[PDB]
Amino acid sequence: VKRTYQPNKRKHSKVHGFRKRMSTKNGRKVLARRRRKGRKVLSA
Amino acid sequence: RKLGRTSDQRKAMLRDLATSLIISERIETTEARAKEVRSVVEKLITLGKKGDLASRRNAAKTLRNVEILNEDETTQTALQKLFGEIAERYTERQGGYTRILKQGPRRGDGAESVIIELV
Amino acid sequence: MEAKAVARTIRIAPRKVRLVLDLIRGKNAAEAIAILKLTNKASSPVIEKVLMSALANAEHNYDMNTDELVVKEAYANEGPTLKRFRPRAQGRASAINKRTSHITIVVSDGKE
Amino acid sequence: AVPKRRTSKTRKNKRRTHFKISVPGMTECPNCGREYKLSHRVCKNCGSYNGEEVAA
RNA sequence: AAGAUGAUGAGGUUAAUAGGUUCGAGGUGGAAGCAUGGUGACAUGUGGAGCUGACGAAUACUAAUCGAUCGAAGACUUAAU
RNA sequence: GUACGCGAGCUGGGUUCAGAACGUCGUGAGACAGUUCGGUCCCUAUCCGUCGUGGGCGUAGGAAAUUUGAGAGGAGCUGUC
RNA sequence: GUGAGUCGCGAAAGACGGGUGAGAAUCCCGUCCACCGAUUGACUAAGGUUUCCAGAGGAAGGCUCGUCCGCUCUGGGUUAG
RNA sequence: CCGAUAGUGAACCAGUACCGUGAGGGAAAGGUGAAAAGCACCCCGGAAGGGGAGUGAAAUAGAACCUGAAACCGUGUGCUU
RNA sequence: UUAAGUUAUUAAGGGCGCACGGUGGAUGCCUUGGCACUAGAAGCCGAUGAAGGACGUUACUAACGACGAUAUGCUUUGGGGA
Ligand SMILES: [Mg+2]
Ligand SMILES: [Mg+2]
Repeated sequence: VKRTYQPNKRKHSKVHGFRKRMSTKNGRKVLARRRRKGRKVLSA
Repeated sequence: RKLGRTSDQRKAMLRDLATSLIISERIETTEARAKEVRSVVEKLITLGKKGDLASRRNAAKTLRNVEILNEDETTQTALQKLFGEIAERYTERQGGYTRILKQGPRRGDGAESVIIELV
Repeated sequence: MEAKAVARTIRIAPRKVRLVLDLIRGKNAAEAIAILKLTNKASSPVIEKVLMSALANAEHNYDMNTDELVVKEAYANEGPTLKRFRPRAQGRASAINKRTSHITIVVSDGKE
Repeated sequence: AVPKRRTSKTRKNKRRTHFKISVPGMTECPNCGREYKLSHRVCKNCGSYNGEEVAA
């Protein structure tokens, strides 16, 4: 087998990273929930 | 006949134990292996009383190609020692010196241990 | 008179210890030292320490002698239970119990 | 495969009338003044199986 | 000689219980070295040679040491001497 | 006869999964009155039962031997000349 | 708790000696032995993030023990025209 | 109105540890005594732990520290098998 | 001494009861936080750079708070009295 999640940075500091989120409407809303809810981390 | 292990590994284990016991004249072991190496080494002290070339060509098989020894900063080989020294103590006696001492058991494996010697 | 001594949170189950105790209960001290001190197990060191420790405190504090000292009662009781878990097949687990103990010895002479 | 029933506090105990362990052989030393086990060595002082023949 | 373990059995120095040694059976099938004949590979003699787990007698040289535990002092009633 | 005996002892060839195909019925998805190539069989035995085998106590004192045998099991076939 | 001190203890060739220590089949040292060798070797990328090294410690972790570790405690280590 | 399985999910270092690639989902865990006066000192022990001596009204209140039930596990014993 | 008859003693272990502990944490009591509400105010912040966060700052310093290279805080103006 090779299981899912053969990991990497660039595809993870891309897509789920910030500047994608804060370069898109929906993502800005997402961040609004992860702030309103309180969290020690974003983009992860 | 008796089995500690597989065929080969047993044999080499016995060339090893019997290679020792002469380098050191006594060791501490589990009882079973002491019984078997007793039989062997008994046969080798029966051999080293004769002292022919062929006898060396029979002690060669079991004992090892060399294992260096120094008593007095001397060079020996566990073969020179045998036919040159050991039997020359027990000529007046038969072979069949070796004795066993049921020393005690062992915390780890519960195995009985002993002290087999030829002294 | 009376006398005792304790060991706590010892990292052994009760049972394995309890057998060893059933080789003790009733005897005289010297014998029981020997009995423990020979059998090839993991509890024998411990019980040996605790027993002779008890004779120590009896001697220093209470000023007894050693002939008549006998083992009136002895018993080990259950202790905290460090739950762990070993993985196992098919995506599951199984919770091991790393057990403990509280050993209790009460040496006695029987007299005043 | 499995038990169907709960093994009660009696049978769990009657089953354990045989996990006891035997009183090991013992005897005093001939000139080491203490107990040890039979057809074996003392572990003390100088070894005494018939008297000293060892150090350990 | 019985054996999963426990049991059964042979035995425990006032002894042949097992090992070893010395003999022997059987088995394998002509050891090594040496010489000789060979350019050598190899053969012949020394030699039914040497070797040998379990089988068979003898041989106390070694190992079963010194030791502790358990176990009775025989209820009554009749009917007998 | 004993779940047309027995799968917590075995197989798994047909048949009762998914694929595909032939005749057919259906406007059609698909289905047989059928046929055909292939296709995952887990269970570390608690109790009872059964096969063997050891402890404890009893059999009015304690031991070693021998042995009776109420009962139970087993064997029970048959041709040619 | 029961199951159960029962199944399992995650392919594998180790043995001996000498040290240490309160205590060693498992720790250090050596000698022998065995194993791979288009590799169980050597070098880097992705990746993980201090696991690296020294000195101490062994409460739990390590599928056993452990005087040891990739676990803890203290300290310290990564250099580019 | 609740008074720690209730009540904010959250009384305590919680939207934490953790799980998941990610959106996201989501925990358990209060109480020594009046005051820290938090066990000087001896003894066994390698330590841990303990017996003693003392602080305190009480240390079976001694840090996993108010109260401490039931399951569960033991030790001994009157009766019994 | 004989025959016959009867019968208890055993507890390796177990059950009933009685006690003493151990385990683990319910109940009791309390609150270090919260729920729902009344009156009243207030109902925005930001390119003169927010909200929210990263990295740092202490004599020794891991974390929360507090603060921001003038850094575990500066000056002033009042208040307060070791
Ligand atoms: Mg060693
Ligand atoms: Mg409560």
